[PDB]
Amino acid sequence: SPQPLEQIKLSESQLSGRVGMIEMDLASGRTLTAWRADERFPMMSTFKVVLCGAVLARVDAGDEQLERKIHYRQQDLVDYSPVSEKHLADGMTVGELCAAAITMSDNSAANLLLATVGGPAGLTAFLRQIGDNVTRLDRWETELNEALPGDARDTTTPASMAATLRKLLTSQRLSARSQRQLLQWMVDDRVAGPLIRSVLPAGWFIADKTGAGERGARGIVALLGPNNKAERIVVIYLRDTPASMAERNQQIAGIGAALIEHWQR
Ligand SMILES: OC[C@H]1O[C@H](O[C@H]2[C@H](O)[C@@H](O)[C@H](OCCCCCCC3CCCCC3)O[C@@H]2CO)[C@H](O)[C@@H](O)[C@@H]1O
Ligand SMILES: *C(=O)CCN[C@@H](C(=O)O)[C@](C)(COC(=O)CCCCC(=O)O)S(=O)O
Repeated sequence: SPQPLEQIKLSESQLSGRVGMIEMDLASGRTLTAWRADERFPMMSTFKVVLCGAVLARVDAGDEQLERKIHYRQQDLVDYSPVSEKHLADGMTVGELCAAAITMSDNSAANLLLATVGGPAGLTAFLRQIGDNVTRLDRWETELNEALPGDARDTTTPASMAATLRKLLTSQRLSARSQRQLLQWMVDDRVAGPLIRSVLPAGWFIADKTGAGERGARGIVALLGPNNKAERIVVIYLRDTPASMAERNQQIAGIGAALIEHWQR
């Protein structure tokens, strides 16, 4: 592979799309690689990590319990509810809902959680409270990943998302247990985690949430590092490419390969 920046550029050439990318030390926030890092990209399902950060902030404040069982109706369900459609009779706990949203990208679970934090407006206000003045959620599942050209709704920037993830995982805004829980949900991703492990060299840690949307939108927020450590946050978003899902996956994996081959920077 070429250097990470060379590879990011190649990916834009080969996709005819914009790529946005931050590589950041998790412990310190040192920015290593930044490409279009202040440009907007649709969050798509990556917003689910931020969502559960807001849920955990409520748990810490004593305003929520991960144990609390939520009962819901079939008419409440939206497209893509692999876990939540199985629990119409018995409900799901708030913690189960976050696990389903993050690890399975269950959309009804995400909407159920979104209501508890005050909807898109409430989650945006939470972002503002933790010092993210850029990221915004405007819509519910499943309309939020429409990715219309020039539309600022439901967007983040690579720099904002990486900073926000670092705040939630490491900054003591969340309690120790909550930080540990958010991390474990990302480790437990079933959508992309096992697939990424299968192509990663032995010794590399991965935790992640992925997203996809219209007009080629694609993304991943991840923790990655050698020696089985979550050394760096890596945020990659793609937009406005007509490429197949497979090619968008391969290009993101290519940026990953470049990082792996040239890790010491
Ligand atoms: O010399 C470094 C390594 O080079 C190769 O590893 C390859 C691997 O065989 C391939 O499957 C992967 O593809 C990249 C897969 C990355 C998966 C997604 C990455 C995510 C992670 C975080 C967010 C951004 C994208 O590249 C590496 C580096 O060339 C060798 O196979 C391996 O033995 C060696 O240790
Ligand atoms: C989040 O990014 C959801 C993206 N797409 C879903 C949507 O609600 O629009 C749908 C329902 C597909 O969802 C999945 O296949 C579950 C994984 C989503 C994340 C990923 O692909 O990595 S729609 O068909 O686009």
